[PDB]
Amino acid sequence: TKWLTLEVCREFQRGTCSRPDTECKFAHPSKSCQVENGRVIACFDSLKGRCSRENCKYLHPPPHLKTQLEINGRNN
Ligand SMILES: [Zn+2]
Ligand SMILES: [Zn+2]
Repeated sequence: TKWLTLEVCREFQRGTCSRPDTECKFAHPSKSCQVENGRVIACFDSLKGRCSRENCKYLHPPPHLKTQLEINGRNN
């Protein structure tokens, strides 16, 4: 679903964002992530902390982006 999609950090994605993952407002994909230009898809199962993949294809977000996905997934 589109539930899970996040705007990627245009700076990170070109090697130049100097913000902790946990203080930047956009996603920083572990370099194995499926990024559809601008958008990564968040890990449904990681949210419930229930992911178990070593190298994931769907981003495991930091806290703030996780609650921002909880908010987004309360909006029917
Ligand atoms: Zn950034
Ligand atoms: Zn995962």
